[PDB]
Amino acid sequence: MYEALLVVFLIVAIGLVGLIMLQQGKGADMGASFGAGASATLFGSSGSGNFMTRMTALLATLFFIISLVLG
Amino acid sequence: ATVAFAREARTEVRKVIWPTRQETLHTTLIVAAVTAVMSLILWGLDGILVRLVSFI
Amino acid sequence: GGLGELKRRLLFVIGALIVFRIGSFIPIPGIDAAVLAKLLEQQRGTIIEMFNMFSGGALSRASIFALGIMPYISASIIIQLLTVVHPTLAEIKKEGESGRRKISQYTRYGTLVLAIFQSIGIATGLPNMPGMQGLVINPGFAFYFTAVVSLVTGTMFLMWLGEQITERGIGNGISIIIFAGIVAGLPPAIAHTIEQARQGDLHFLVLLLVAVLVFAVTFFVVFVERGQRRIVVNYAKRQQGRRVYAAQSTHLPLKVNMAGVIPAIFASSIILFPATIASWFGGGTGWNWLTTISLYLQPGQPLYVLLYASAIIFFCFFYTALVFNPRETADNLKKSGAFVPGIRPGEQTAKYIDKVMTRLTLVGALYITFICLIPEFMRDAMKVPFYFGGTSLLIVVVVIMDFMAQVQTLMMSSQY
Repeated sequence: MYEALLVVFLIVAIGLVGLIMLQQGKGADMGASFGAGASATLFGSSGSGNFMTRMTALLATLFFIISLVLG
Repeated sequence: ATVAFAREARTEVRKVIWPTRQETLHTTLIVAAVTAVMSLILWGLDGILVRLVSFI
Repeated sequence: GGLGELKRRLLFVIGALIVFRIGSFIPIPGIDAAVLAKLLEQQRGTIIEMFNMFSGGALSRASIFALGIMPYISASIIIQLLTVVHPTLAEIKKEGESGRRKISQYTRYGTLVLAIFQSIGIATGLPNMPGMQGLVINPGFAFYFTAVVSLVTGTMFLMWLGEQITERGIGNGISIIIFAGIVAGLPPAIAHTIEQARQGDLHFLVLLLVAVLVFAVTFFVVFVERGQRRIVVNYAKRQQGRRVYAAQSTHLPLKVNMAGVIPAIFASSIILFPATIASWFGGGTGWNWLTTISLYLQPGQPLYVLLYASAIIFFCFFYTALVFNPRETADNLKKSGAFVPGIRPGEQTAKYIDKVMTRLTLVGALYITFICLIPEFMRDAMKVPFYFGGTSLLIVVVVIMDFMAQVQTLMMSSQY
């Protein structure tokens, strides 16, 4: 049972890495750059961006549950 | 033997226009306001968070 | 607050801080934070205190973020270093934003690798050194892998939070997260200060003087940051040269600060890096040497204060000189036909701006040095806790001022 949890914990972890690997922040400069940091003039929304957002959020909740069980 | 440029440095400082009193005061009030608000919000947040974990 | 557009962003940021807080209150399985918090009460835990301030207090609780957002900044330092040294990355950087996305990806990947390495070093080295003093879990490969993957997922999710706040909200994610993490420790400090004040352990007058001095430093640095030197130029006559009438800026403003917390965080990482790598060994030869040289640099020691001050000066000067470009300004005045009394347009104008900024940013860095110097001597004399430290105050002030500046900028842009 414990080993089975480690497998699932690994799949979610690696799977989440693959998700953020396909996710890249759109803009001229990175968030580290303080030149702009954000635009309140206009903000667009993508179907693929919102879909992956709901995926990484569900896995984060799942990661939160496992952390409570293992903890 | 290098001539000190500190004299020309302080010369530029004397030419610097300083902001008014009202601007700095109001700005200080804003900073203090944001600080207080964030402080209270985070205090209540981690407070009820601790109270939540303690139940477990 | 009135506008719903900024209200949604505010609720988004605050909510992100809530999620980050809940995630930061979850300790790593198999690790007891009580013995760790008890260990920090000694002098051997004072050296990691400065490193704990940037972790949002999640280091003592042994949360999913061991180093916090620090390895990301350090990764940025390494990326910039390789950019300066290796011309290969420099060529890609000159290929446009398409290469900037590559630098991005390599920066995130570098952050991942650094997260892995640091996770391994920390988790394996310190606890298992005695071993099993602080932790009951046996020094096996299971605990290693678990800690690694956990800290990796934590750092990754933290970076994700940093990207979400930056994208879907105002200001920088790292900035507001670090800010929140720092100001989160202020209320327990104040509460414990008041509770111990009635016990006779702490005088009320001392706390009053501390508060007054804090307000004074606040007002002072606020007065300084908004201070600027304007260059008066009258141009131009003769309206049929297809340049006038302006209907443009009649003066060129020059700011002492950019302003940003980036040089402060970068310098902090640079200075604390040898202190961080030497803090992995508490006993053995590390106690005889590494712990000693770790005591060489301490927030309570004047040497570390001076070194960090010099770091602040260097980083702030370099950053201020890097951000402001006299070339673009001179080209802007050239295309508009601006003629500076005082001058003639060309490379001579760029040398003048550099000459002014050299005498400006210097004394500005001196001011910042003083402001950073005071709270340490105040901490020694008045025995004030470590939450009142100069670095934290500087970070708070810079973050708040810059954020409000961005807000007013967006409000001005949306106006006209």
